[PDB]
Order: sequence, then structure tokens, then C-alpha cells
Amino acid sequence: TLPQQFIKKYRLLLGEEASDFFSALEQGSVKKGFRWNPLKPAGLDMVQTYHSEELQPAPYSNEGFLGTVNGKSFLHQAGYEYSQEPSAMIVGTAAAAKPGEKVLDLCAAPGGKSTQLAAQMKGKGLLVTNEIFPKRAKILSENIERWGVSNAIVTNHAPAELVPHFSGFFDRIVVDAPCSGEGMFRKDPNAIKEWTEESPLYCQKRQQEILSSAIKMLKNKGQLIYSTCTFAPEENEEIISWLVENYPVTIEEIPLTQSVSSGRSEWGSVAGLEKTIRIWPHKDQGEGHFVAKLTFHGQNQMHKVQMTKEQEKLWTEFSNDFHYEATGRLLVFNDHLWEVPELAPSLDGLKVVRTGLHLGDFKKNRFEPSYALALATKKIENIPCLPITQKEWQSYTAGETFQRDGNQGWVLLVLDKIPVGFGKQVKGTVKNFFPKGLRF
Repeated sequence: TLPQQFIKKYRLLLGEEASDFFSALEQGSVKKGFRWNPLKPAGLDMVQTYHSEELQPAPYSNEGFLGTVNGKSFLHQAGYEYSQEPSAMIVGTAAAAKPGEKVLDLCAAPGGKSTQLAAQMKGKGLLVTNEIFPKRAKILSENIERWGVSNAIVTNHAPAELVPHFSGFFDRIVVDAPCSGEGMFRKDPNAIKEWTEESPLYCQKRQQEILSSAIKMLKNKGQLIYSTCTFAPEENEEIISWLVENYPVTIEEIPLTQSVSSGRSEWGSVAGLEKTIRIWPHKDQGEGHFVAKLTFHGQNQMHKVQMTKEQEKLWTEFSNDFHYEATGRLLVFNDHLWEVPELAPSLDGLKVVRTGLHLGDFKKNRFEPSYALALATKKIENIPCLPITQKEWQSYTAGETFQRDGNQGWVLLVLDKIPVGFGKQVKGTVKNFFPKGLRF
């Protein structure tokens, strides 16, 4: 059930190719995928074992598989899998963030791309992940934590609000722009309902506004990755032309093994458009995406909290017998202990949902380690562990205590090789610290 105006537009744009395109749109299958997590202990091995050693690789990411995720099992709970549609993975792959970079994901929910960036960065550098909707930012924040990311600041702002804080700051910025959503037709039937003939141009103007803020946050020779889940020239090639015409930016190659369709020079007004990437449902794998990588050559304008004495004592105790040592700065807000990357600027004046690695909470004469810390553990040989069975995993995620002889205190619960959270072994029974908001 395509919109008549859409059918006419793309009949003219595509010519005879249009038939295969509509036929893909109306009869084809929505592609499903997920990624394993190189940040995790034995990430891939654990997926091969408890998901499948048969599953087929996804076309557009080194860590992608075709298939669906059991949202209620342990590989998902512990962040060993992130479900993401196959063509969407192209964006994070194009971005190729590097360990140690300052990286911005400007329109970030649900967290598909931030999560591939973080995998790329291997806990080095600084990932700021911004979402404009407070509700979605919460979701984004919870996925970052699940995924075990320790170097992220999760932000809740409109692009422009960030500029004063991050002018000329980033090595790399990913803008997965709100767009007309013609690549979401198969997947979300509401997307068809909401589409009008004026959507592409309406979205084009918003894209320009978002990007005019983004470009200010780029370092000299910083890279901008722009993407969209729509087919419209108005939001793709015309946006890239506009960028090239109004800014000192160069269109760059996006190396890939998987062959793909390309941007069309006749849909833009500048050279190099063929270096941009198109994913067509009738032609390539996945739902539909546009991606472009550019280099910026300008030079942008660049213009309590300490732990209590007792909190110092408390944390040092824990960090000692648990054998974890902090790398970033230790700050407290609301008795929440955070470890913040050194790269973070001052966050005063920012709406920050997540400030680096949440280490734990201070309470009545005590420090309690966090779910986040459990799920960011990489080195299991080094800390007190209590191996559990899947049945015990069931009880644990239900919020129930289980029994284990001993009195070892704070322990990382580990399923095979998967850290699933903290328990506290007190007199033969493991007490439950699976976050209440997550129990089944």
C-alpha cells in the first residue's frame, strides 16, 4: 500500500527500475540482525555457544549476524547482543571510530550506532551520545550501560544547545538525521501513514539546521558521517551538495568489502557523489539507507563533587578486595560514584543522563557496587567471582536470592564466561542486586 505521490515520484526518479523497487517494498521481507560485543569477555564465543555457531554473517558489519534476539535471555540481558537492522549497521561501519578519538553521536536513540562506535573505540577516548527526547535518552542510557561502555557521556539536548560546550571539540561526528522514513515503509506501517509529498523538503530544512550545529563541533580534519533511512534525493545527495557548497568539506571514500549502490551525481550538484552509499531494498541487503563520510578542513571557534573522607575510605576498601582501579576522575552526585573520562570537558550546564562509568552507590555507612560496573568487567581472572547456573540466572533476574556456601561478600555473578551482575554472598545465601527495574 504505497502512497500514490510516492509511487509517481519514484517512477520518474527510477525509470524502469521503479518496478523492482515497489515490488521489493510491497512483497519483500523486513531484514533482521544483531551484533556481538567485542567489549565483552569472550563476546563472540559466548554468542556462538548459546545462540548458534550456524547463524549467517550480516553484510555490513564485522560483528553482525542475520537473525533475531531473545530479549528475555541472558546473552541479551548481559549485553552480548544488540539487535539492529542490517542496513542500519552500515552507518556505524562507515564511521570507523578509532580508540582514543572524541566522538559524537548526535541523534543517538535507540543506540544502534553509538553501540557500534563504542565497540570500535575499545573503551578508549570519549563517546558523547546525545538524544533529544528525554524518554528515549533513558532507553539510550540503559543500552549503553548494558553494552558495558565505560567511556560515554549520555546527553539530553538539541544539537544547538551542545555547541557552546563542544565547539571544535570532536574528531568524529555521526549524524543519523531525522528524515522522511521511506526506508521504514516495510518495517513500520505508521511510516507510510505519516509520509506526505512535502516530507522530503520539510526534512531537508531540518537536516540543514542539525548539520549547521554539527559542523561547528568538528576539529580541523575531523570527520562527519551523515546518514538517513530514506530514499529522497532532497535528504541525501542534495544535503551533501549543500554541505560541500557551504562548508570547507570534502567527500570521502567509505571502504567496504560488501559491494553496494552509490549516490547518484544527477541527484546532486557537486562532484564526488558516487562516493556516497545507497542501499536499495530491491538491489542490496536490508531496508534502505543513505550514508556519506566527509572531512572538515575549517578551524572552528574554541571559546561538591569530590568524595567525602568516609566515601574515600569506603570506595578504597571495595576497590581493594575487588581489585578494580579507576582510570578517569571520580565524582559523586546523589551518592552515585562515577568514573568520568579525562577527555570530558566541564559538564556544568549540560543535561547529562550518564556520566562515564557508574561504579556504585554510597548508602548507610556502606558502598554498593553497580550493575554498570559488573557489566563493564573485562578481566574475570582478577576479581572475586561466583559462577552460577542458568537456573540460578533465572532466579537472579527474577530478583530472588539463591544459595551458595560461603561468606565472601560482593561477588560478580558469572554464567559460563558472562558477567551478569553483582550478588552479595552473606552467610551461605547470595543476596540479590539485579536492578529492581529489570526483574522478570
